[PDB]
Amino acid sequence: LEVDFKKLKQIKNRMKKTDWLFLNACVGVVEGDLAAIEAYKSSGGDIARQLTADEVRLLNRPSAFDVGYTLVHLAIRFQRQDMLAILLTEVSQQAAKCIPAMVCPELTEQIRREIAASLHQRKGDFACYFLTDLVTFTLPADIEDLPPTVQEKLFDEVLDRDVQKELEEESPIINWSLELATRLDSRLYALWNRTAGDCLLDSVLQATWGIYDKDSVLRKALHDSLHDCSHWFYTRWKDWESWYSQSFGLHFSLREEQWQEDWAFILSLASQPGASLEQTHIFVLAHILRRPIIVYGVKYYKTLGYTRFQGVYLPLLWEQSFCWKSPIALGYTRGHFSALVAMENDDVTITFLPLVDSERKLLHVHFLSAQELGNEEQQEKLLREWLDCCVTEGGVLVAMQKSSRRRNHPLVTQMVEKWLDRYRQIRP
Ligand SMILES: [Cl-]
Repeated sequence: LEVDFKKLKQIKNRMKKTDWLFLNACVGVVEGDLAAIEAYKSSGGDIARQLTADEVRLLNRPSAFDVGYTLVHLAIRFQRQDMLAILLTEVSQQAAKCIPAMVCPELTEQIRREIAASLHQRKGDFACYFLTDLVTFTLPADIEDLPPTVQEKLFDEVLDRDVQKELEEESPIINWSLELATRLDSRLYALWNRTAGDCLLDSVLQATWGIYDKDSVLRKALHDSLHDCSHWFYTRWKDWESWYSQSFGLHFSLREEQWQEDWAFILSLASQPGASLEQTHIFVLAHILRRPIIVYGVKYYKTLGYTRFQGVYLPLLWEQSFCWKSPIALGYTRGHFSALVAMENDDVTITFLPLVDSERKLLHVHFLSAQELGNEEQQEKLLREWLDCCVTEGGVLVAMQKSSRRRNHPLVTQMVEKWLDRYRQIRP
């Protein structure tokens, strides 16, 4: 009760939002208020921040606070294990990883808002969600101007090096062509994302607006799309399932009554948070982005198991004229999706993405209705309707992903510039 009010007043004066968020969090951990600590966490504020004596004065809880205490110390002193785990994961990542969406949480929240505003549900008979902007992420060419040691640090902090090594060194999943990766400057980079599930959604957003799926906006759209378009996707799925077993030469069958339950479940997948999503979900996402999604993944991983994720996901249920030709690329390893992005040409950047594997075999086109199956001649013809394709000098069939500096989204540009500032200001 005995507070020097003059002193207090002077202190409060010099305080900004992030100070209040810090001090609120300090009380938060005393009190067991997880929102108070999440709120500080998502501000991007240093979880290592230590209480100053002024802050201790302002707080006025002798039993609880002292100069030098951090949130982590408060969390041990009181019994908040929950919080400790969040705190320590945050600290670990902050030191190993620094991606564009973490550099300025207010701006990434503006980006989220812009994506939400851009997202609508089609009226009429096919009530699928859809975006209204075409946005594609490329690493900035300015990276090449960094000092070598700074480049490696930047790559350590934005790439998933483990995923890169399995897609590129351990087997020829990506960058297997000298021509594409080097002569034509189309080397692909696997962006890191946290594995706490939802890698699919985080990956699509990273390939696209450069952020993760904050506050689950993309996910809810995906969920509501599947639910409100159930019968549309159900039919494509049923054939996709039969497609497979068709390939082992095995003649099977299910009772309509039973396709039903198997459908109801994958329907729950999008609602149950952090569960695993499968190819039907990639298919729906291609509709929501109004563009193709190419997935590169192992040819057969476990070999205890064959894989069926690799291939091309076309937004087949829209009119072609409704859809952009430019695709995004995702990499698939062991139950995990990664955004695969190229570096900008060092005007227009053209990234050449192969529509064949390293053995030059056409990638699979998923969810094709039997009325669409056909020769390799015919498949390729389909791919040419939906993508902007050409054949390299070396003979590789590729889809082109074209982007322009001019057409880049301004908030994305600002975020990428601020992320680069962190490396540009490093001496040496
Ligand atoms: Cl149904």
